[PDB]
Amino acid sequence: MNCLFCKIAQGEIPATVVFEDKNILAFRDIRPQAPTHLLIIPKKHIATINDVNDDDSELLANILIRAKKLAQAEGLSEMGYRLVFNVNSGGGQEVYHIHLHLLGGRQMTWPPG
Amino acid sequence: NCLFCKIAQGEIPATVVFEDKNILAFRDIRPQAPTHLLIIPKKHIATINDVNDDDSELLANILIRAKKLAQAEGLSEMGYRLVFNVNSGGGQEVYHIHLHLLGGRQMTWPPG
Ligand SMILES: [Cl-]
Ligand SMILES: [Cl-]
Ligand SMILES: [Cl-]
Ligand SMILES: [Cl-]
Ligand SMILES: [Zn+2]
Ligand SMILES: [Zn+2]
Repeated sequence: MNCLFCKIAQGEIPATVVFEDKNILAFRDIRPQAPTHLLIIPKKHIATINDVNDDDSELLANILIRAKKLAQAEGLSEMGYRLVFNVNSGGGQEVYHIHLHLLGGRQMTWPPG
Repeated sequence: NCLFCKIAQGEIPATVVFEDKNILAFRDIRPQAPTHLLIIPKKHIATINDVNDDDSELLANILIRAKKLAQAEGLSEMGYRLVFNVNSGGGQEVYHIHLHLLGGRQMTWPPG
């Protein structure tokens, strides 16, 4: 209830949508941590990676595949980019709807937080 | 000439934590967190930029295996972070795809 990303996926909160298909939505993170910072989400509400079982694992892989296609469309792939899933508070997750971060447009450094 | 192919096939030793016909997971020798695992396909794919839709089964296997390794390591609730570096600007140095699993401390923002 009151999931921010479900609200975005339902058109109830403004966002810059860069990709949509029947299952997946991608949009800009409002607090970008790199010159381009995108989020790729399932439209289905799944709280954390720990809640992805075998029946949602193809969807999760397809989020990753869409992120790599989107990185090309957005001009990030030639220089390079980083993909991040955060899981729970110790992993940095704040919104409890799974999201893949796509960060690029500068050199990404090590460690990754 | 691929370091991770050699590890996958047993030609170079590693601290292996999981192996099946498709995947190998091992401890990073320069760990950036108390838990720092690398999960690789045995199949050689050079970079995430080369992924195709026929990789969905293997990529799902890698991601689910990461979830399961996080559980066995004690990180499911404490929290953890999964990272792919893609090409030089993403921090990739070895051109065989590898998923980083990091946890056992607070992971911070930005993620590098
Ligand atoms: Cl796209
Ligand atoms: Cl085996
Ligand atoms: Cl597989
Ligand atoms: Cl395991
Ligand atoms: Zn949601
Ligand atoms: Zn290889």
